Amino acid sequence: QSDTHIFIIMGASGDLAKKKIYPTIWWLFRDGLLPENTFIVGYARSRLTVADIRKQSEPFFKATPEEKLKLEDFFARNSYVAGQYDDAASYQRLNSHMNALHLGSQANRLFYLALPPTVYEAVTKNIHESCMSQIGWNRIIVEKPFGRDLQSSDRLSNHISSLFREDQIYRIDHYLGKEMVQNLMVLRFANRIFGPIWNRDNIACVILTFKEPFGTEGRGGYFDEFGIIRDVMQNHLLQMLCLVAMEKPASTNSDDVRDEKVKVLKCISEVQANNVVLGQYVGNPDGEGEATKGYLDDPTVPRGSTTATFAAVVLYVENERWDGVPFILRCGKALNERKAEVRLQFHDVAGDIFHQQCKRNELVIRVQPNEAVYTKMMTKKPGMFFNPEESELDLTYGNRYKNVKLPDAYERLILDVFCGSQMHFVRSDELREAWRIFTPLLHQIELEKPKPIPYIYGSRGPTEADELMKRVGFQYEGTYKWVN
Amino acid sequence: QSDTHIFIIMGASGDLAKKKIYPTIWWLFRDGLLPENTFIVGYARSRLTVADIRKQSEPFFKATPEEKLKLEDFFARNSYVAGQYDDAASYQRLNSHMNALHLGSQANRLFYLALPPTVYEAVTKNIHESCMSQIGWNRIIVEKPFGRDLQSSDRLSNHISSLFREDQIYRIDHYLGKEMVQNLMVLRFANRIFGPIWNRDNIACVILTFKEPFGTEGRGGYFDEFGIIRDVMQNHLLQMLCLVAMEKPASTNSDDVRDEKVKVLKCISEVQANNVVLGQYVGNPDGEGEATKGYLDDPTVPRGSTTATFAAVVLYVENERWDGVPFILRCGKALNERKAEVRLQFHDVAGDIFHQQCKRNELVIRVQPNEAVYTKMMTKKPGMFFNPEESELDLTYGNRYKNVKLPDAYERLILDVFCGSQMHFVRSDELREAWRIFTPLLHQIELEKPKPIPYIYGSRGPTEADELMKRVGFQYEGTYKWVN
Ligand SMILES: NC(=O)c1ccc[n+]([C@@H]2O[C@H](COP(=O)([O-])OP(=O)(O)OC[C@H]3O[C@@H](n4cnc5c(N)ncnc54)[C@H](OP(=O)(O)O)[C@@H]3O)[C@@H](O)[C@H]2O)c1
Ligand SMILES: NC(=O)c1ccc[n+]([C@@H]2O[C@H](COP(=O)([O-])OP(=O)(O)OC[C@H]3O[C@@H](n4cnc5c(N)ncnc54)[C@H](OP(=O)(O)O)[C@@H]3O)[C@@H](O)[C@H]2O)c1
Repeated sequence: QSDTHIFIIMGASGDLAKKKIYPTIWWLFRDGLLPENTFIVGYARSRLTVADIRKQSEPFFKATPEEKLKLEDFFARNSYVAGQYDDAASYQRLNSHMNALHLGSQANRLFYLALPPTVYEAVTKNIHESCMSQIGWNRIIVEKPFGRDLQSSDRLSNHISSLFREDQIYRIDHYLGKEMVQNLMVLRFANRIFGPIWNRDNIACVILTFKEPFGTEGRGGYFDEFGIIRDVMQNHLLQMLCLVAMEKPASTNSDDVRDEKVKVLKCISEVQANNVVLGQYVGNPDGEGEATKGYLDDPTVPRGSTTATFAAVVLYVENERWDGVPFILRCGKALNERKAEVRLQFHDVAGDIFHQQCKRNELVIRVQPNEAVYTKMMTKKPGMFFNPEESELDLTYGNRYKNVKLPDAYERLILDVFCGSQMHFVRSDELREAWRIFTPLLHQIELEKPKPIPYIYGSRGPTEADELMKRVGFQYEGTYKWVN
Repeated sequence: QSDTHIFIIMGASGDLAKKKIYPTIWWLFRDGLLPENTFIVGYARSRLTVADIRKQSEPFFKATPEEKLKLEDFFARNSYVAGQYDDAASYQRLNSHMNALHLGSQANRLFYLALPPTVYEAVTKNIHESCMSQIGWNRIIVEKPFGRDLQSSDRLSNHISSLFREDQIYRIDHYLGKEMVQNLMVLRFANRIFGPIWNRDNIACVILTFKEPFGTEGRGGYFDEFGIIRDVMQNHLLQMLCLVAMEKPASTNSDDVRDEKVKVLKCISEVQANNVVLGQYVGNPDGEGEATKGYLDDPTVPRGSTTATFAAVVLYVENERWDGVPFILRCGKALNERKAEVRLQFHDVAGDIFHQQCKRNELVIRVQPNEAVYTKMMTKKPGMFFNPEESELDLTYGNRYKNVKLPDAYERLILDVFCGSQMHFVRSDELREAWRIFTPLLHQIELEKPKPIPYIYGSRGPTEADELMKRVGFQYEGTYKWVN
């Protein structure tokens, strides 16, 4: 558009703004993806100047000697306004400043809330009362945490919704912005090969995985407040579940897609402790650097802490497509690898004519690292053999899509907020559903404080997780050898 | 087994025996696949000796300096008997010779008929009356041609069946012996991912392909007698159709599999000339060697010959699984490439939510060259794109199964004849069905002698073939770019 656009970084002083948001909008700017008439305004308490932000931020850019773009053009379109987060005059200074930009009164306004959540109500209120364009649209971008249980999430959401329409709320889950997570819809609904099999007649279980090989790395005090399931499971993994489980939406329109995701969530009952295994990492006596230290060997972590760093959990979607099909959600810190992944384990072929030599098919979408889709499969053993054996059909983006830059999540999503696309952004009802499922578990843990199961830095986590997966009907072999 | 085995090469003097069969049984011998107590007897008119066969044949072996195996051991187990193909005494000499081998009277007998078909009745009769073990099994291996129309195929089959049980008849189609052709059953019936889609609700058409880039190469007189459809279409391609179309058999047992193949064939009506395009190659004025010469520029080919070197033909299987689904059979000589292939083109996804940007899925099993299975597919365009585009999931045996020797068809099949496995061998009823489908077409051509459509050496054949495929509902794009 020819419309002017104002991207306000609320909290421009802090680390997220310095190392993520300023770089991200830079890169968007750099690549000709923003509107031409775009201005960046930072707002934080410190008495900063555009020079002080350039010095903070441009070591985090792709600083290249082609920097006319960077040359003030990007920074010339930057300004800064100092201000307190619940001082009304401050927001008049801000609004007034925005107004004095080129067509500032007309411009579309996009407020990035790069702030801690203890200030989200104040900032939000103040924006509403004093800083809203009266002509252009007004969009707010909010980061996790969105509450820490139902009731607290409800507080925040009822506040925001009183001030802003759903039209205006862009809650980011950086997961919706990943290449492979966006691909799920295309994989499923642009292809007949998948789809007729995408149901309980064919699938024995869905595994949704998120693994990190690093522990907590000095920041354990921060993590200890919420733990792994609040961290990763109620947001990222449950999102993947939704995209997997979704009925086909009426259209790609943002709210036809999101009302399929909530629809699924509504068929999932509160998770019971029968279906949970919790883990906390201890260090490896035979390890290297950080890997020697357990969760409790952070001096930032309170002594006797019970917080879990690993959780496997089994959910069920009580509907026609999925009745009975366990959805295993599996995540953790200080594990054997970095990986996030969707796997379908299909049922045994009916009426076996090979002689218990078949192995269940699997469909694997590996979100990270090394973006790949493959199906684990049966072929006839190459050569003089009459036997089936395990093989696969592969799409690996590394090799096929060799010269294709994949954007970072924040590049994609922030672009979506300019283009007005809420598809990849957690809706209010979605967020309620998410909290409903996990809240009574969460409180059970807070109350009764169960000892999580010990596992070694770099292991696959507690063995009890595997027994849970096996008990709901996952089958692990030993037999699938991959090469290349 | 410890049982003695006698492999008789009827026609040991000729080129097939010299360059295929002697080498093939050698290689089997060499690799420890035959029984220990195996003897090879050659039978032909010429007054030859084992020395004369060694000199003929061992340039066609993998002559390696590890040749104890070759050292007479292989040749020490060779003998030769001269004889006429309908002289009774000759078959007494032969039978008597077999008898004087170690446990020759007990031994299992396996007669390879490496002879021209003008002698198949004589040889067969003579074997039956004078050369059958009375203790061990007796198996005959017969090569195409099996007749040239129904009535002629019936003659031969009624002859053979009067003498031999079906138990005893191993009609070779070297196609059933290829790696990928054997794989079809495993691909289909060892995997849930395929299979629920393996039907008319999901498939728009099946393409069965067999292409050669060489013309006729001086041997056109031989080819001119039968033409392309007798050559390739009624055997190899119709076999692939059967393996594709087959209901799931009750067991891998040889005759539960073959009675699925005939079952399909029985739902296919005689092909009409509406559904046929015929081609004959002319040479390329802008070509290289042989490729400059048209079919008629062989002096071996009779002037004004009408024989077709290319044929596309559309068949239908009138049953529950396949009603309406065209099965396009496409083959030819002097084409753009060597290839044999199975392709399923799936229907459009129902209720499109992308915007006519989807392309039909395809499942490709490439039998030769470069044994591969892949599915052509839709993924989201990598990067900042919301669009689907064409991609694929690949199994390429070249890369995955890098160090795996694939045997030649004749190695596999002849081994099957020792192990007593008829699965990969054309049954009598099958062969009747095959002739029924094509015979009235064949005779129509013999009678009315239509001018085949000209196409250039190295082209994809006549463009009218593409119009036929498009008219029955194949859709070709232009858009699928593969790399690697
Ligand atoms: N080009 C490519 O991208 C490509 C294609 C095909 C295969 N590969 C590689 O080949 C390897 C094997 O493939 P795969 O992971 O799909 O097959 P796999 O080894 O069969 O993994 C199956 C799953 O079993 C789980 N599991 C449950 N109970 C288990 C137990 N008791 N013991 C062990 N594992 C148990 C594993 O958890 P974990 O997640 O904790 O292991 C894993 O998710 C991987 O490293 C993969 O990256 C790469
Ligand atoms: N690793 C691997 O093995 C691997 C994997 C994927 C792709 N590839 C390669 O990628 C290339 C493209 O793949 P593909 O052949 O499956 O896709 P394609 O180019 O879409 O071929 C589709 C089919 O369209 C037929 N056709 C019908 N009407 C046509 C018309 N008017 N113009 C052109 N073609 C028409 C072609 O006949 P023809 O058979 O005469 O061409 C062919 O069978 C191939 O060379 C393939 O070997 C290799």
